[PDB]
Amino acid sequence: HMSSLQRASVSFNKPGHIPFGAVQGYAPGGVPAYSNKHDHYFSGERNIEDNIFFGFKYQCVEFARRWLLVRKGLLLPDVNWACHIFQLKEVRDAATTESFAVLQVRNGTTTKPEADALLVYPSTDANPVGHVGTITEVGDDYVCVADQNYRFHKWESSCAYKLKLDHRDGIWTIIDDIDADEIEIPLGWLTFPGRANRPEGAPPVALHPSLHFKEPPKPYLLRRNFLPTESKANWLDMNNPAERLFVEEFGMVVSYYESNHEFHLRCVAYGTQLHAIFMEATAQVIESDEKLRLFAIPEEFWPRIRHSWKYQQTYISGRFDFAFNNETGEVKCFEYNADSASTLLECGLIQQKWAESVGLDKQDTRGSGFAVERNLKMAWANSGATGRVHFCVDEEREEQYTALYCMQAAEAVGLEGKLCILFDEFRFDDNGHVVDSDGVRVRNVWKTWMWESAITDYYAAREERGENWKPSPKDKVRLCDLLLGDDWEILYFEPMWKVIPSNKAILPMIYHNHPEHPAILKAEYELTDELRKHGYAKKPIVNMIYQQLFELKKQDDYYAIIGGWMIGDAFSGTGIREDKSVITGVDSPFAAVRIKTDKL
Ligand SMILES: [Br-]
Ligand SMILES: [Cl-]
Ligand SMILES: [Cl-]
Ligand SMILES: [Cl-]
Ligand SMILES: [Cl-]
Ligand SMILES: [Cl-]
Repeated sequence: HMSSLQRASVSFNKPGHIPFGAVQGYAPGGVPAYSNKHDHYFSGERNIEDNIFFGFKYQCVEFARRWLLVRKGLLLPDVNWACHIFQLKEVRDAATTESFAVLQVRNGTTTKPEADALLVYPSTDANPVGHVGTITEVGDDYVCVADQNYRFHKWESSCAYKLKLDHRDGIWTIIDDIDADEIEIPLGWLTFPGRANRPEGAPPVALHPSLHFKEPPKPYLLRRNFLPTESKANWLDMNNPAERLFVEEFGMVVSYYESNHEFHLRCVAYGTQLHAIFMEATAQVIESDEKLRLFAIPEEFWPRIRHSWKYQQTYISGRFDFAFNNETGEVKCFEYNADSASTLLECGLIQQKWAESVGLDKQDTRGSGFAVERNLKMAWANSGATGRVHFCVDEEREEQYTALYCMQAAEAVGLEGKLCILFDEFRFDDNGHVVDSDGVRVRNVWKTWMWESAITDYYAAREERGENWKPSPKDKVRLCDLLLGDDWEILYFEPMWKVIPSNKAILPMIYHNHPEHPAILKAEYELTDELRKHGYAKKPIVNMIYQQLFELKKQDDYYAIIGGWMIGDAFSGTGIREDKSVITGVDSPFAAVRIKTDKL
């Protein structure tokens, strides 16, 4: 049956991927494998039951640990990377806690692999953490693997996939060549000699209490002053235009913020959790007329904004503004600026190149925007944009270096980019479609231009041209033609619906829906007695909302506000702007954040 969509509606819930948390299937013994959504996802959420830390929701080591517990009654110890499992000489018995000797068997030897063994993939460029799975079965020319975070389909059988097992000249080699442009060969597998499987349908064992999870340390975000002895004089590459424009706008004992890992996890979980919460509320807003009114969206744009919502469920960037209190441990989110990507480059790149220009870069501390570029290539990869992408900005260096930084990411995943300052790149063709000067019809637009500016330019265009108007090649292309043209299937990065979560009117909605959430401040459409007592700010819609206040603590006399980035659908990094009096966007210093990693 029928569809008006000519180009297919896009989304981040891809085909051949079931949603986060859904069961893909069961390993022999009834061990559930859960979907991690897609292969770059990180929930930041621990899986814990009766004080037993199984691992991170749903990453690969988590399935191994849970599986080994259910299947052989053994507790897999803590390991930084999946690949480090292959160097393990012993695991623990869940009851006695005593050590249990494992046997490392290597791939590509005269030893045939066997079932109920932990298969381990090595560390490599495009899989730098490695991987672990479970051999469930072994045939004459294949093995079967059960795992998490490799394939995201619904399991047909009792394993995620089969893998080739080569046998030549008396040597057995498991090869993973499913995708033959990314062939992979596991180190080998661990076996557990003398420990029989538990009877299928047996209940889960209970663990010795001394094997409970240790409460992790408190999150901290500490301002520190550095003693640099190895300084680089000129550090930003002027050949990379993004770095060049940035230097052209501003200029080339020092200071920074240091977080521990736990603070970083809290941001990943809180940010990811808030993203879902904002999106949910957006659906509420979209399906309600009364609310579209409340958000000051003119009624003439309701069908188009609803189109946007149904058609394009993909997006590239958004930023939460957090405050963090070291004493109380509280993170609180003010605002989700989900439609202007301001300071992506600072957080994504400049921050790290600054650390490298002083000696702050080490093995033990990692820049808080490490994942931005990888998650930004993924964002484009799964965005749904194919073919050319026009990057449209104003005559301001900030927007250009932002655009270019994204264009790089886009181009790295095979999308053709074209940077467009103002609108003289574009012409109307014979049939009234917007085209670029190579004669290519506009398909995908990334932009800094805001939708409110577009709506305003629209109503001007109406008066200045008349309602009877229809475009022709003699007509010049305005902002509204590019964003609010007759072509509604153009993919926009940041889609029109993105104004909804950025509107403060959504704040009471997300409070009412999820008051329990520790990052959410109380917000109302009308002033309550509760708020008169706790403190409040009267914040407008273009009437107004009332939002709880939150003490903003100082360090070395600096106030700090934290920017948390959603790139595509993955929380991807933090950045801090800093001021002794008032943090005021560009005019305030960017501070670099370093995460102190888990040295066991
Ligand atoms: Br039993
Ligand atoms: Cl298409
Ligand atoms: Cl994990
Ligand atoms: Cl390795
Ligand atoms: Cl409508
Ligand atoms: Cl006020």
